[PDB]
This record gives sequence, structure tokens and C-alpha cells, in this order.
Amino acid sequence: DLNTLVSELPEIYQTIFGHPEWDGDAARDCNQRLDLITEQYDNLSRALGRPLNVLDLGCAQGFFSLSLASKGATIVGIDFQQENINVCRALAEENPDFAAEFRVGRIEEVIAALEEGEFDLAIGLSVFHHIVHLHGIDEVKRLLSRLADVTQAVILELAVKEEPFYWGVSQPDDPRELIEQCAFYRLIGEFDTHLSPVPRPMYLVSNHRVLINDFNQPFQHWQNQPYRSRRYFFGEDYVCKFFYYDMPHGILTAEESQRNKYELHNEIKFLTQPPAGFDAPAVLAHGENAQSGWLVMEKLPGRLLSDMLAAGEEIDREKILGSLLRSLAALEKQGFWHDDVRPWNVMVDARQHARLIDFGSIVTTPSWPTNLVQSFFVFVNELFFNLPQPWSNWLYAVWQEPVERWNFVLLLALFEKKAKLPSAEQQRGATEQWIIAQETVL
Amino acid sequence: DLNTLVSELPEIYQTIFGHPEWDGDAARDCNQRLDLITEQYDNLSRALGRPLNVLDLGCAQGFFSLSLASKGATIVGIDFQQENINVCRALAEENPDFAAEFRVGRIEEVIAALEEGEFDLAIGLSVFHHIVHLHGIDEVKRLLSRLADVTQAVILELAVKEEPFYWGVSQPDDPRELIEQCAFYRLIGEFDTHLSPVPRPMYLVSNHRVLINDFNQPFQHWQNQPYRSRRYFFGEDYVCKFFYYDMPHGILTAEESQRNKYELHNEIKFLTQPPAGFDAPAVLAHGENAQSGWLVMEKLPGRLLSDMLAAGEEIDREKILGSLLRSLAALEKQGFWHDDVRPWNVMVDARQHARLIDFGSIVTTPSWPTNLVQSFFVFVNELFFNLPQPWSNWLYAVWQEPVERWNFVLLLALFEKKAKLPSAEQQRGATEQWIIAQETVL
Amino acid sequence: PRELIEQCAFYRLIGEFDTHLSPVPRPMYLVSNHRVLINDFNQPFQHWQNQPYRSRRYFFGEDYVCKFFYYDMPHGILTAEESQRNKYELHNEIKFLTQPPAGFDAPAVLAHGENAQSGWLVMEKLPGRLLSDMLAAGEEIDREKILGSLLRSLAALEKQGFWHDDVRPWNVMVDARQHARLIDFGSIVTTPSWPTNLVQSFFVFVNELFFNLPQPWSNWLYAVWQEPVERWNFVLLLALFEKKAKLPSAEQQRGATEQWIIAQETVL
Ligand SMILES: C[S@@+](CC[C@H](N)C(=O)[O-])C[C@H]1O[C@@H](n2cnc3c(N)ncnc32)[C@H](O)[C@@H]1O
Ligand SMILES: C[S@@+](CC[C@H](N)C(=O)[O-])C[C@H]1O[C@@H](n2cnc3c(N)ncnc32)[C@H](O)[C@@H]1O
Ligand SMILES: [Cl-]
Ligand SMILES: [Cl-]
Repeated sequence: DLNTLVSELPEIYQTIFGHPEWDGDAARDCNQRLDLITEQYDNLSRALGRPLNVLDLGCAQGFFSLSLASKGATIVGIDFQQENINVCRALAEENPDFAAEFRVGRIEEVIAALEEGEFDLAIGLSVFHHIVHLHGIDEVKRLLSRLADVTQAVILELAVKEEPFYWGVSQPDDPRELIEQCAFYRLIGEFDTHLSPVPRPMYLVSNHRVLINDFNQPFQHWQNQPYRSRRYFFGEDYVCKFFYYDMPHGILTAEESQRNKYELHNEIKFLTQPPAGFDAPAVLAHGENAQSGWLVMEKLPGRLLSDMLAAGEEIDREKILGSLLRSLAALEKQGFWHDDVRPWNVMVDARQHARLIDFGSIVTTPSWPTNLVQSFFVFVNELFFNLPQPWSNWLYAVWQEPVERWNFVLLLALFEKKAKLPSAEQQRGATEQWIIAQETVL
Repeated sequence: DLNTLVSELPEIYQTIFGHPEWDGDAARDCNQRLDLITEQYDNLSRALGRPLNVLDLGCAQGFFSLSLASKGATIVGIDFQQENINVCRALAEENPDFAAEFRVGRIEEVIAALEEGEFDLAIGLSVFHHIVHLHGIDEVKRLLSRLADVTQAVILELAVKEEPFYWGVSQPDDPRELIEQCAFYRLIGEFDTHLSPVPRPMYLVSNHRVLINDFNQPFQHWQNQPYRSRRYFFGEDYVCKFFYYDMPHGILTAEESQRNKYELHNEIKFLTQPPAGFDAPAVLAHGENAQSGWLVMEKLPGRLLSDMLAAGEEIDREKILGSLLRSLAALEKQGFWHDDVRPWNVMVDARQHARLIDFGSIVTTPSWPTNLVQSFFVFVNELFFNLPQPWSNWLYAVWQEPVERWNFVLLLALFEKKAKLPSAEQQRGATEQWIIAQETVL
Repeated sequence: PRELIEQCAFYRLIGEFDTHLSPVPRPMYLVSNHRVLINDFNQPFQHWQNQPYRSRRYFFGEDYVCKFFYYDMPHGILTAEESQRNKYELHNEIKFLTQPPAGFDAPAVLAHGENAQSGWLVMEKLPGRLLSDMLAAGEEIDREKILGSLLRSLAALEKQGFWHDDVRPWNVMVDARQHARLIDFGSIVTTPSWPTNLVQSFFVFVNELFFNLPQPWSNWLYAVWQEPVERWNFVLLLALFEKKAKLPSAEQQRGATEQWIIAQETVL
């Protein structure tokens, strides 16, 4: 009888599915986590076009497993306590059309035995801290990496060191240390455990998909360090830029988080409303919240200029500078400037034409834009002290201009006629050269 | 003043008896435990015919002690904190007609000093885990055995390892390990501690009485292993069979608990409504709940057959088999059969007449009852390969019968005429002998 | 060294090399979690299995199953006899399937090979579930159709001079229409009194598929037991099975032993 099986549970951790007579006894009601988990189930099931295979690690009394099997999922639940599995099975038998199997076993061994594709979704709620406590953080990171490797999505509720108990001392400084080796992760909620006032964060993690409520797609590769608070995911015709505002440990000062926030916000604003006369990459999706923000754009051909420079690839500096200057002059005509023109913000296509790819540093108002013209000289010099004729003549001509006349329209016009300009080396000069050379060091 | 004494309490653990101004401050309200404890007090006081002497171990602020003294109990409360005892005494003085004494002291030393008969009831609520933590499980088991030895009843609320605190690690795997050496125990409730979502079980324990709400009687001996989930208590004219459905540790699989449940349930059903033509032992009391079930029956004279066989006692196999077969044939005539006729289910009285004593295996419907007739041959053989004439002739005659004719009426009729039946050894036979001999091995 | 890799799905020893540090060579392994990588057959698989129903592994791809037997295993794992039996069964299975008897639909063979360490066989993938799984997972089964279909194929084998030494639930696959077929031919044999022992085990099979026999299955078995033993064979077993509804009622006879001998066998 169920009555007996429930009584022999060492703990009624969860609601007993279908049996509200024990709801008052359950340590956690599970309705809040279930609301969120079912939402994520539906998103992923919608994206894949079918009911999911779900793995429930440390499934306890089966509540999540049964609740998802109720919605048509095929589920396997694992727990190392016989009493828990006995209850799960008895509950499944009350619901014979549910495709639900349960097994006694250890999560460590199950994870090792998993095969990719066997399960679409795995859930591991409030169980990994037990594995951390016995086996350490590094083994748990590797288990979670494998779990992510073999599924499409993982949902974790993770206990945290701020919980007032003795086992908190063995926890990592931040729960994200268990998952940050995985490609994609997002905080999706925080839950009351009824053990203390400290809530546990729930994360959605994937090694194969961008999983954003509005955009759910496989990616084939990703990158953290461009050219660690920013991640880029590459899919067939998209790039997803994912910025963390909230990072663990020291990592971001207050100012840096706000700048991450500012840049991504500014980039969204610009790309959703780009200026006429400028071909901006197209925007497929975007959103922001307290922890992070994201932007999905059309994927552009070409390579990042800084990579090409580093990997000594052959470049046409004339075509790169011409194309870039043309776009900067067109921005300026619409009252837009870019505050940070550097090789890692520039992409060069197969025909050696260049374009900006980060619009975080775009600005709309201001003497000005004189400083930006100055840096652009450094850019130029780093792209190559190092300027042959007629690039040196171009820079010399600009320096002879009254400063109120420095702007990108002028920079472009002089660039286009640089072959006609007088020879700098024939003049006393000589300072423009030395100031930028010191700038280009500085 | 009471105000000062209460303030100097390191903790207001309990309601301050008579002083509801501190009820909001009390860690535990105590009303739920008190409701249950008073019920048990009344049962035992009713059974003994008088007010009880009660011992309250780790009595804290005296709530249980005073509440029972209010109902006419004579109480002694023990606690090792002076501040707690000061409050208890001040409260007792506000209630001068209560027969209540309080002493500072250690439970370990008090238990050692107890004399049998001094107290009828001892209560030890949420205190033994402190003794486990400092002295270990084995010393605590011995203290609890002595406590049970010297009282009529013990009520314990026991902390458990699932509680989230550091001291949980020192607790036994299951709280029943502290008490299972005692003769009689029953779970009577589970209580919220307000420290966590994990409740503490309350047990009623005795080394001298069966304490079931409907049946409250001394017993003079008891037994676990017949001939450990089943216990038998023997009193003057009764035997109480007590089956645990819920057992600690691995001990019972789900199927085994259900079979314990099934057998005891089936036995109750049969004995409360026995078939005409069959003398069944009489039923004095019975009940079942999630954890266990019990049945109190009239006590039958005689010895269990398997004991007599083991202790090589002299037996009359003719009279045993005759009497048993007669009762089996009468059952069968009423549409009843017994699925498990074995020596440990048979009792033999002084005149060598035998009867069944376990009706867990009784069944009412089904080719059949051919299998049961087959086992009965094994029974027969074990009661003695080993069959002399005319027992061998009896079995041979049965084997020559078409199988649709095998039943206990036939078995009995052939048994009664076995001296007239043809000699098996004069026939080719020979197989019935070898099949049962292999069965009787198997 | 295999302890570092045996958790991976597919592995094969491909050579052994002199290190010039000592006379002890180092093995080179080819390992994959995604493909069967056999020189003749190189294909993705989508799942794999070790324990059927650990020296044998099965890889499942879109229209194939690859059976991979280790003859050479680490540690204690295989005695000499067991390795040779792995070798024998896989060899025997290859021989049978590459040259199957007329009158028997055998799964088709896509690739195969053997060497010192292991042997492999890639076959067409058959629909259905393994009978022992269905029994374990209490799935609904039609014992009439399973036994009928299986007996028909066994009788046809026998007519071609072939028998199967090990008819058990884990060697039988049942399709959606409840028709059954053998899927392991390691235990096929060609010569021998006989095939009387095999007929006997088939009764156990029958009983485990359900002591436990209702009419007319019990009548069928009783009829077989009344036959002189030189007449026991699968053609007879099949013929009596097809007419079992007409056969006399066993419970009306003294019997009774055939029942008890198989019940003890079915324990044993
Ligand atoms: C704190 S409970 C969480 C239960 C459930 N996941 C939930 O949050 O509602 C941890 C569960 O995981 C199980 N567990 C802990 N370690 C395990 C392991 N190594 N393998 C399988 N189950 C494990 C326990 O038996 C227990 O049921
Ligand atoms: C957790 S409180 C339980 C109080 C009370 N029995 C109740 O549950 O309402 C434990 C009490 O036992 C007392 N105590 C602990 N160890 C003791 C010992 N060895 N001897 C006497 N009292 C003890 C403490 O002073 C404290 O008042
Ligand atoms: Cl966790
Ligand atoms: Cl306790």
C-alpha cells in the first residue's frame, strides 16, 4: 500500500503526486519549481517538435518526473534510496499510461553511463551539493559537463555556501563555478527551500543550444574571450552575443557590469533603429534582465581584423581603411560616431572590405570629434614610426588643418586624395609622427 | 520572580505552564505532543486503575510534568540545567496541590539509579540525541532498555539523522535502532520541531505490557524469530501477534511489507469470520495502520511442531497427520485451503492432536488444489526416501488417481484406509517416491 | 590499459609498438563514442548496449546492428573456455548467416571479421522487442502467436538439419504483430539420442513463458510425453501444437509426472 511506502520514507521531501493528503507533510511543495520547469519543458519540446525524454537525477518521490510524464514526457528517475524509488514506482502504477521508469542508483554512475541523444532534458535539483560534499568540486564540474554534453538542456537547482549549515563550508564560493565550464547558462529563478531564508538559484544550462525564451536554436560553436563576462554563440545564420552583468567572485566591478549593461543596451538601440546610409547587421532577437542581456544578430562573413593581424594573414590596408572610413563618414553625416575603432571591433570579408561589428561604443553627441580622429591615427599606425608615403602624407595633411575642421568626412576626403598630397618628409613636420608613435605605444 | 527566572533561561524551549505571555516566545508550543501524551497517560492509568507516577527526563521548563500533575499524576522532572529547574520549581509553587518534584541531574545517572516500580511512565522527548552525540548509540540503547525495564511504559520523541544539522551525522541510520531491543514498540505520532521541515517520530515502548489503544495488558514473555518483522507477546490467556509493515534499513522490500500486510489482514478476516466445521482460535482484538498491524488471539495449548522436531521430542505422526488432515478436509468442504502447511505453522497439544495456527496463507479460490496436495507430501516426508509402509502405500494410491481428483477430502479418505491399500514396494512405482524426495530437498 | 577506455562505447586494439625503452610494447587503441570503426564498415551509431537483456557489445545504427564480441578481455573476466565460446558462437553465427538454410528467413549480413582479440558481425536491424524484456517489463504478449511462429521456424530448421541449442527469451525477438524469431545463432548446430534434450528444454522455455500451464498447453505437453522418445523432434512438437485444442485433457489422466519434472526443470 502507498500509505506504508510513504511512511517508510526517511523524509517526505516532495509532494506525493496525486496524493494531497501528504502535502502538509512535504518539506517542499514543488509547485513553484514545477511551474518553471514545465515552461522550459514546453519551450524545448516546441523547438524539437516532439515530446521529450527526460532524466530526473535524485528524483526523490517522483514529483517532477510524474508531473512531466503527465504532460507526455518519457521519463527516467534515479535515486540512491530504495524507499524513494518504491514510492515512485507505486505512484507510476497508479498512472499506467505515464511513460515513467525509476531505478535505484548513484548519479555518478548513471552520468558515466549516459549516451548522447538518449535524453533531451536532464534535471538535477538540490542533489549535486551532496556529490560536492563527498567527491569535491572538480569531479562535479566534470559530471555536469558530461551531463550537458549528452543532453540538449540541463536544469539545475544548486545549494549555496550562504546556507547556514555545516555542509555549506564545502560548497564552492559561487554555484556558477560548477557550471561555467558549460557553454550556455542562464539563471531562470530562485527558490525558498524552507530550511532557511537563503534561496537556491535555478540555472538552465546547455552545451548544444541557445535557450532563450524567444530564441531556441542549436549552435555549432561558441567563444568566450573575444579575439570572460561575454560569450558568443555561432549557429547556421546567427551569432548570439551574451553579456553577463552579474558575474561571480571579484570578476566585474560595479562600473564594469554597468558598462556591459550600457554597451549591450546601446548596441540593441542602434541596431534596432539603424541610421540610413549605414548597413548594420540585422537583429533577430534580444532581451535583458538583472543578470545578463543577449542579442541575436545575422552572422556576417569574414574574419576579425585582429585575428588576421595576429595570424599574420595577408591584408589590403587600402581597402580596409577605405571601406571603414567610408562607413565612419556616413555615420558621422547621420550624427553617429564610434568611440572605440580597434582591430577587434572590425571584420574583414573575402574581398578585403571592412565593417564594424561592435556597436556598444556608438555615440550620438559630443571640441569634437577631434579625439576620435586622433585615435583613428593610432588604429592606422597599429594596422601597420610605421607609415609609408602616402599614408604619412595623409596624416600630415590632417595635422595642418585647424582642429575645428577635424572630422571623419575630412579624414575620408583626404584619404581618397592621399596620392596627390604633398610629401611629409619634405617638410619640417615632424611631430605628428612622434605624437602618434608615443600614442601608439600609449 | 518568575519574570526573572524565565529571562535567565538560556532558551524558552517550552510553553511556560500557566503563563501564556511567553507562548509567542516558546520554541515549541507543546500542545500537540501533550494531546497525545495525555491520551496515553489516560489509557495506562485506566489499565492500572490509578493515577501514575511519571518520570520526565530532560524536563526543560516543566510543561509536560506540570500538565500531567494537573491531571493528578505524581511527577518527577529531571534536567541538567539549573535555570530550567529553577523555573519548574517556581511554577510548581504556583500550583501547590500538584505532586511535582524537580531535580538538577544527568539522565545517565538518574536512569542508573531508578528502581523498578518507582515510576509507571517515563517520557523522554527530544533529549536522547544529546546523549547519543556525547556517549554513542550502544550506551543509549542500554539506558533505554533499563528505562523500559523499570517502568510500565516509555514515550520517546527521537531526533533523526535527516534533520539538517551537524549533529545529525552522529545519529543512527534509523531512530528505531535505539529501541528495537525493547520488547514492544509502536509509532504513535510525528511532530514539527520548528527547526526544520523534518519531523520527529514519537514512540510508545514497553518491556512489560502490550500497549494498544484497545488492548492494554501485561505480557510475561515475547518472541521475535518464530520457531524480525513479526513479534509475539504471550500473556495469561492471550497471544498478541504484532507485524511490522514499516521496518528500518533494508529489512523489508516493498513486496515483503505488502505480504506482511496481506497475511495479517487475511488472518484477521478469516478469524473474525471463520468457516463452520472448523475450530479457529478466538479473536480478542485487532487493528492495522501504516506502520504495522496486530492481532490478539486466545492462547492455545501445545507446542509448535517444528520445535518438537528440532528438539527431537516424541511425536505421534499418525495422530498429528490424522488431526491435521481432518481439519484440512473440513476447510476444503467450506471452500477454504491453506497455502503453506509447514511444521512452523502447526501446533501439537498434549494428546498429540494438531492444528494450524497461522492463517495468513488461507485462500478461497483457485487445476487445483493439486499443487497444495503435492506440498502436503513434502510436509509428510519432512515429518519423517523416508516413508515406511503404510504411509508409502497411501502416497502411491494418491499418485494413481487422475489429477482432477486430487484434493484434501481424498487425501483424508485414503489416509484413513491406508492399512488396507496395496503395497507400493510390490509395484513398479517408483517415481512418486523420487519426485517428492527431490521436492523435499527442493 | 583498457580500464582507461572501457567506459567508451567502441574500442579495438589496432596495433602494438616497440618503445625502445624496454621489451614491453604499448598497445594502440581506436576508440569512439559515435561510430563503429571497422576497416570494412565505418558508420555512426545512435545507441549501444553492453549487457544483453560484459564481453559482448551491440551497436545500433539506422538500419544495422553490430555485434562486437571480445575474445580477449582484461582482468579475470573470461576464462580460456569462455573466450573460446565467444569465439565459437560468433564464428558459428557468421557461418550460418552467410550461408543460411532455405526455408528460413535469417537476418542479412552486412559485414564481419574476426581477429585475435575480438570478432564482429554487422547485420540488418530487425523490428520488435526482445522477449525477455517484454516479460520483465510485464508487456502484453500473445503466447499462442509467439510459440506458433517460433515452432514453425524451428521445425523448418530441423527439416534442413539444423537445430538451436539455446532457445531462451533473451534469444527471441517479437515484432508488433506478435510473431517471434530467433536472433542469436551462436547456438545453432548441425548434427547430434537426439534432438530429445532440446525438446525437453523447449518445455521449460514454454513454462517460463508462462506448474503454470493451462489447458490446452498442458494437453500438448502430455501428448508429447506419451510419445516414444525416438519420435521427439520439432516437427512433432509443431504438429501437436497446431492440434492442441483437439488433444485429450491431461488432468483427466494419471499423468502426472511430466508436469512435475518440468516444474523441477524450470526451477533447475
Ligand atoms: C535533497 S533531495 C532532492 C530531491 C529532488 N531532486 C527535489 O529537489 O525535489 C536529494 C535526493 O537525491 C538522492 N541522491 C543523493 N545522492 C544521490 C546519488 N549519488 N545518486 C542517486 N541519488 C542520489 C537522494 O536520495 C534524495 O532523494
Ligand atoms: C531539546 S530539550 C527537550 C526538552 C523537553 N524534554 C521537550 O522536548 O519539550 C533537552 C532538555 O534536556 C536537558 N538535558 C540534556 N541532557 C541531559 C542530561 N544528560 N541529563 C538531564 N537533562 C538533560 C536539557 O537541559 C534540556 O532541557
Ligand atoms: Cl545542489
Ligand atoms: Cl531525541
